[PDB]
Amino acid sequence: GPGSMDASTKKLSESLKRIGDELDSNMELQRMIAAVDTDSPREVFFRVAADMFSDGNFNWGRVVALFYFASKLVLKALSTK
Amino acid sequence: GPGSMDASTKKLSESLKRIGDELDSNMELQRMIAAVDTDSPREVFFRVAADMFSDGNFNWGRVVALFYFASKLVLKALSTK
Repeated sequence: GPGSMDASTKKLSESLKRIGDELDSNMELQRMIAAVDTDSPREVFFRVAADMFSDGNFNWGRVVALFYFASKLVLKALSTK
Repeated sequence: GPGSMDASTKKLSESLKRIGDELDSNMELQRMIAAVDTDSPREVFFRVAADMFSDGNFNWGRVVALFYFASKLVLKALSTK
């Protein structure tokens, strides 16, 4: 926890670290995403992925955004057998 | 959004689509990273990447920002033609 040698580099890292934590701490996304129908979690997710690939949209650094989203849905269902 | 039937599912997907695209529009963030001293930009990145692996910690949703930033920073500097 307590450590500081490159206060200028640590400062940039601090701002980015908060964005990552806030991304996961975004209660609005947690509830909206938590509302994904429980009788077909794979179908609702297949629609998001299918529409993204169907329109030919593939921006950079967005595929990884899908990895956390896909990671959260599979783990959420894996922790609630 | 040409063609639709489950506007509730498409709207949820739209939120995820807007988070990735809207972030790409955050010019302020781009300016902060663009301030990395020209003296070998990989040096300031090595400081953050080294610390992330140095303590053995890996918070969920941090790697996404590291791949999005590391991948976006290397291609940006590699696109010098």
